[PDB]
Amino acid sequence: AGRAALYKEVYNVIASDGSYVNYRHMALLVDVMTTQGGLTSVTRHGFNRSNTGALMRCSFEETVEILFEAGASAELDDCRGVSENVILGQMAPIGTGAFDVMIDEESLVKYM
Amino acid sequence: IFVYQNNITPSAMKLVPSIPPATIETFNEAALVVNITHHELVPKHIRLSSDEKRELLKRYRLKESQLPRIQRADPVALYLGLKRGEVVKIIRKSETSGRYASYRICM
Amino acid sequence: RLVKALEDIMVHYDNTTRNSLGNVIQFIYGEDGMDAAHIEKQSLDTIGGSDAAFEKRYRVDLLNTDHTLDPSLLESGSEILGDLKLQVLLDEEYKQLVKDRKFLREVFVDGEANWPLPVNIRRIIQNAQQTFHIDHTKPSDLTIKDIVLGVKDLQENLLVLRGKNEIIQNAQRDAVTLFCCLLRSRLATRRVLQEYRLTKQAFDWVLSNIEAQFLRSVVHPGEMVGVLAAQSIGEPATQMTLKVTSGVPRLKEILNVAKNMKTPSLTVY
Amino acid sequence: MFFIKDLSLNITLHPSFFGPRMKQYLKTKLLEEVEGSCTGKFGYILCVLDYDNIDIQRGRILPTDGSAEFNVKYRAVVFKPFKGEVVDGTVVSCSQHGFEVQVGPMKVFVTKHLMPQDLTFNAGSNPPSYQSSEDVITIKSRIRVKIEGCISQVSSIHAIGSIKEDYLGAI
Amino acid sequence: TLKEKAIPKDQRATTPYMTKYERARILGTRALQISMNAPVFVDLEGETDPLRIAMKELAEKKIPLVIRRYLPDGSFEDWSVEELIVDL
Amino acid sequence: LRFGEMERDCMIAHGAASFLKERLMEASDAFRVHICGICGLMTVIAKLNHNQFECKGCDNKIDIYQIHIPYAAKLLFQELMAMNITPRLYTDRSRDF
Amino acid sequence: VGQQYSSAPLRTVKEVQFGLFSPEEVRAISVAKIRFPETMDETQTRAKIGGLNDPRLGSIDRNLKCQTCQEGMNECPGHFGHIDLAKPVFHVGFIAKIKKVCECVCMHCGKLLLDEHNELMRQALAIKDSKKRFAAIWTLCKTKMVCETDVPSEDDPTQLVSRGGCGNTQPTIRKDGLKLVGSWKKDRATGDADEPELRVLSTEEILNIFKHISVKDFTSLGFNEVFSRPEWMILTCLPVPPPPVRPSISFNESQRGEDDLTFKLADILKANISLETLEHNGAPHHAIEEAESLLQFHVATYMDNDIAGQPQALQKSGRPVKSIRARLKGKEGRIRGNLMGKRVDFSARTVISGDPNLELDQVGVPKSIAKTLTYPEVVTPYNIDRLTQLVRNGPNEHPGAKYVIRDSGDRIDLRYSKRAGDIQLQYGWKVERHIMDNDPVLFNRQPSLHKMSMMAHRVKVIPYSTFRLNLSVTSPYNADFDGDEMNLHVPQSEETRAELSQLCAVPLQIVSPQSNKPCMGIVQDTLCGIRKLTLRDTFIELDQVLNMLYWVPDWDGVI
Amino acid sequence: MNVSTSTFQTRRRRLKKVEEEENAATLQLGQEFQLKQINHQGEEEELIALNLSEARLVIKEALVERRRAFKRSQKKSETREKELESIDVLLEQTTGGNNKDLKNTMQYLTNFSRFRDQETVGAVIQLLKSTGLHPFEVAQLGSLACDTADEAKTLIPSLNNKISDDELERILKELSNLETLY
DNA sequence: CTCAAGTACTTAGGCCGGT
DNA sequence: AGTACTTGAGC
RNA sequence: UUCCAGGCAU
Ligand SMILES: [Mg+2]
Ligand SMILES: [Zn+2]
Ligand SMILES: [Zn+2]
Ligand SMILES: [Zn+2]
Repeated sequence: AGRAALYKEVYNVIASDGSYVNYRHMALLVDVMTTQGGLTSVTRHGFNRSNTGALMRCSFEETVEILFEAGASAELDDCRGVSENVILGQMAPIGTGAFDVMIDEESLVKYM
Repeated sequence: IFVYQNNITPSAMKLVPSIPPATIETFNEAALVVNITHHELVPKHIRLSSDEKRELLKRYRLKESQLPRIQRADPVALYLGLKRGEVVKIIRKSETSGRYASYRICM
Repeated sequence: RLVKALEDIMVHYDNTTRNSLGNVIQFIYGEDGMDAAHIEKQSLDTIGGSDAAFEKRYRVDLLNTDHTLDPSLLESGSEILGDLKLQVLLDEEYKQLVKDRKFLREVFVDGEANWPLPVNIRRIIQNAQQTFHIDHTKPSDLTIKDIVLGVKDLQENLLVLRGKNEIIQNAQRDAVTLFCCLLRSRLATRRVLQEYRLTKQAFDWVLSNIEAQFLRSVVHPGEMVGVLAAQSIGEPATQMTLKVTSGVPRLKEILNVAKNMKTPSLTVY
Repeated sequence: MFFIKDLSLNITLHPSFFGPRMKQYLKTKLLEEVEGSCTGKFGYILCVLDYDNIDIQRGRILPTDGSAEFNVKYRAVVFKPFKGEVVDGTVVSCSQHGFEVQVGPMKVFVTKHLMPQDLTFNAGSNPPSYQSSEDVITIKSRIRVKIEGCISQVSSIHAIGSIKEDYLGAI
Repeated sequence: TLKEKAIPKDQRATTPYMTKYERARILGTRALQISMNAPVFVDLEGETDPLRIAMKELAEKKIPLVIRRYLPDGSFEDWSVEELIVDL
Repeated sequence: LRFGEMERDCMIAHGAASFLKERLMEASDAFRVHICGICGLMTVIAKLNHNQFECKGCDNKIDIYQIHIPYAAKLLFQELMAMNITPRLYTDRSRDF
Repeated sequence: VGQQYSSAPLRTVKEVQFGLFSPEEVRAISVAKIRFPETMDETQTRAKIGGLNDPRLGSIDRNLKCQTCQEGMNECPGHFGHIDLAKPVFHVGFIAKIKKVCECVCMHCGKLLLDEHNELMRQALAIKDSKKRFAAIWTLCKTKMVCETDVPSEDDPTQLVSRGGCGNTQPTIRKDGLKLVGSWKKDRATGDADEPELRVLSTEEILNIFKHISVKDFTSLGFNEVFSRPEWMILTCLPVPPPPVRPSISFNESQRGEDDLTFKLADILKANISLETLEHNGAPHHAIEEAESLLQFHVATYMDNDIAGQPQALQKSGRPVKSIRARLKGKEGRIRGNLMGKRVDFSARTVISGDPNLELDQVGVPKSIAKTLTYPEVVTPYNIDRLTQLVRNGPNEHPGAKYVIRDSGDRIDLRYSKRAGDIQLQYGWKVERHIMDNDPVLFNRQPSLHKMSMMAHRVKVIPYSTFRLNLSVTSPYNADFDGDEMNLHVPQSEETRAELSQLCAVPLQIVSPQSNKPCMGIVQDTLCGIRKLTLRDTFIELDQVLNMLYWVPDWDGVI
Repeated sequence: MNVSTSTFQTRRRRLKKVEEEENAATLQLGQEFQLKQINHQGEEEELIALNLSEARLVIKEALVERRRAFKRSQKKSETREKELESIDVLLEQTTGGNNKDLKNTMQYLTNFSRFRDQETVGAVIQLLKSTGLHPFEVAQLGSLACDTADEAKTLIPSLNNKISDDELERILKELSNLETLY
């Protein structure tokens, strides 16, 4: 019932200007905030605190301070993060990179 | 279960976990005057047997973590007498697809 | 902030919306698995309108001289009158549509019937029209069985979640529902042959189109919905040229989990 | 001694050769980059068994450039000496400091001071030799040594051995 | 710890069609290779551009590629260019 | 010209991963280092000529990897090391999930 | 990139493990003994003293030498050296937690202050989370200030049981400068001690008490036995970043450069030698400590200079001296400004002026840029002929190219190479050529807050110095012409472009998902006109109607 | 790139490369040769010891069967010294050429091989492998000609207590009988 | 042990003189 | 600046 | 380069 009001309200912030946003969008955000368990805030204090890898959260306000607490608590990073790869100069698990492409010799012969 | 009028001894309550298995719930009176669940906003929930649950995982290659959480104190949580690990099924109407399915695990 | 707070959210090959933790954030993107782009405001007729109107439209009684279909509309017309085996299907149709009426009126307390939904049907028939020169004079050639049964099937194929078991399948019905409603609103027997003299051919066409046209309107696992949905909101954010805290400042008040919002109201009915 | 371990190898192929005779070139590549190799980890790679059923699996096209990396699962005959492993081979070279005996693709060396005393060392010997009461060692003379210590290098695992123990020496 | 590889082509879960990213990615990849002077499994009809050839190989579904789809937990399904439809 | 944050975002949205990378590596930093298969550091003493790979200290010389990452990150890491923070780099995961 | 081949098996980073150096690792890894503080200059003699910067580490002056690893500058990344501190110092950033750990453990023994024996503790020893746990753990024993050896076990609170020893009270601690301090007691008006009893907590003291902390206690708190033993939060040996991290901007010859960093280290060092030579010699004892905290300062400010106890270690002239932390700090920092966003090659920017004659998806490009921006194309029998013409066509006549690269990693500079007119292209060779009419490209108008703020357009090289884009694609970029400029990037791989043309072209972006409704459309002149032209009251005779019909490209050619 | 050549067993190399055992015919061979090595089929599998000659047979076998698949798509008996020349050619066909080792491993394996015959070899193994002995021993005891349980359990010290002096003796003698002539 | 300071962290995004 | 967690404090 | 400052995008 909370997500309810959050969405309900935020909607009246974008719909106040008359504009239109397709639910899904707003809903996603309203969700991302709620899911976790309560009312996770979209700020350095809240959201950027979850178990996301350190390399990630590192790129948004806490920066150094974060990496410190990484070597300290000896964290581990998935590199499942958009950001991760970006920093690593690697193709990220995003749309185009959400799968692997391969040569199946089998077909590669029945074609000739 | 229990319906206290204006409170309980801070010394008393510290003996609810005294007789396990069986557990004890403390509830306020004025806090039951109205049923929250009946509220326009709050959608219905449902408990899940270890089966109904383990099936939700096996069928979503999910880990307990990755599962959307609901407080242990969450208003509704107590209503249906929730317990740290139990899973709930939230089912509400959707302006995009009539009815949406969703699960909440307890904190 | 909005962006940095959704980056890693996309739709994974099963249609689950997660992040680097795979933490589910929406089981079916947009609570329907449809790519926003493929949507238009279609009208869910079956919702508003006098309880009367509903009848004059969707009702068909093969057991009546005033409520049966005039054999001018249907070819197998008159030769169906009384056939009680058909008035069963013809009823389940009307019974299902009524369930809808109270369904929609239950999700949409407003009554408001114009909504965002995949596969525009007015035009999918609008083409069906002139593409077959369909003349509003001569009689159709569909069977009460063709119309009714074929629609039941159009549905059996509007797949969103493929899943091979129960749980999954169930979420599939849910992920649709709202659509079929619309579907059944426009593929009602009466409507089908009277409102727009459909032929069998034309019909099978309109059907097959809604089929794929639907399947296209799905959501592509790869979509970076997070970064998306984010911008989509923070975009019309700067385009906001602004007694209750409203708009731009209020939006911040929100995202910040406002411990003490300037305006606080509390509308009690 | 000798073994047959199950190994694997990642060969990156050029899109160039993404033809029909792919498996053909892959296998042929594997062979170039393996038969005759050597690492102190597996030792001397000598021969891939079963040229036929070599596993290639669907290799994956890499990023940036089109090349695809294949993980070939093979098996072959190898030989990795061991400290203490006793082996007898043919003598090769022989100097004032000792004779280097060859056992397989490998060379084990024996020091003057790592064999019996009575076993001299003939200087004016053509070919050079090592004598004793009733023993004459040189070029060919087959020997039997106890591999004392292994020293891995490039793609050649050397070692040192002794014949000053019992049941060791000539044969 | 699952060496239990991935899913069998049977019990195939995902979508029967190709994702815009997949075609996008395939056409590119295959192009890149045709331009790498890779072999061409079609009948160039003068087509001198690679992304053109790939554009075509893709229409005669004669691209020898495999789309390894990944599921949120690591397991996966293998789909062949042939298989996947193309309503993209 | 700069292909800063705002711009990254757009591409991420688009789902144009290949391109994003290209403008981040080949069109900018992009650099090649060597790692110790063990201590995920750039220690490695690559004499890319005689091949000698040592890295010693951790004393490897046999299990070593080449990796392409933006020189900015090479720096970023060395910079974190200078503050006594170890950014280990592993060519494979063990964690799973 | 970073050139030259290496048999080095190649891979991508999958995991990233954050730890903390062990004063020995810093040694194992190190190649530099680093004793002298001076830059180098073999005493005036330009070179480098085997002391600071290159006493083996990387090098300066385009010179192979660099621990033979050679490879000269570009290739040989940094080579870390070390420099054995004088006395243990706090790690400026960890300090907070070093305090918070003491507040959690008793000195003397180095064991917990709350065994599962105190139930409330268990609750915490279960919070699976090496952080939220260490959160519960702290708040819990940051109260108990007497390392007990006798507590009422699980059994009757009338049957107490023992555990560790030494009950030596624990002084409530508090922060100050770069050193901690606590106050003990022992009665008050009873017998001696009474009021507080203030003592300083020497680095050595704390570190040692930490080293003794249990192996399963490391674990119990928020640590890890292999990568972060609290006993490390304190610096013993100092890892020395090599040249590339602190480059020396050498102005010509016999002229300075040395990085702001290189200075801060030369400082730390001096302040170290000062200390040790006060010990191994005339040690006026607690007159030394006064020169110790000086090292505690540097080695602290070297990492961070923007603290509470202000003294911004002003690098004489008043400059503050950019601490490492500052190098990474948000935006501009290696992170936000160098990795999440970079400057790139193959990019162009000019003033945009709309055109009613380009297809929606085209983009007018100045012949200037068409000769500046290239694109590596592979020599293939397909183009070979064309490609050769371009090459020999020169890098100045529009349709042409400027660079030909043979496999043998050597670029032929078409604009000089006394063989430019020659050159026999070789299949598999690359020929960086001029952006040609119809090359997908990324065009965008910051600030980019839309998905459609960047789109792919067809290059249509035209004259004059402006980016002349179609009109309807005006409102999606948020573009007007009163002096507005736009950026445009050039793909580089056969697949990169693929990604552009198959997902980024304007024709696609036509219907925005943010509002399930198109985001372009007819505007201004055409909009204003489309109406007038419509109206019943508007007719047109043959002469004109014919010209109109013609202007429409497709027209079935049938009036 | 050229990923050297990995084995079939993954050991979580977590920073501490410290330990690396010492080699010794004390049956202590690097992990890469434990009694328990993982057959690529994932299935466990006792180590694989080849004894001179028995090895020479392996090589020559696939080394010739290789000559076949080297001509299958080209359209699309002992004598000690004589064999040394026979294999010499088989090499100049299906081998690598610069594989200087393999050639030498054959010549060494052909001169010193003990039983130059497939049956005779299997026979040996039916006998040997039925001792509970580590394949390494099963190997050594096969490729190394011994007389006394002394010459035996002296050069093959891993034994000593494993099999009695008389038993190993019985067997040792079995080999001299079965010891293919020449 | 529950209340008012104590105590610290970003503020949009690109491009173009003095010392 | 503003504004949000956290520290310190007389009860 | 570095550090401050100023200016422009209706
Ligand atoms: Mg303007
Ligand atoms: Zn190392
Ligand atoms: Zn070097
Ligand atoms: Zn103690």
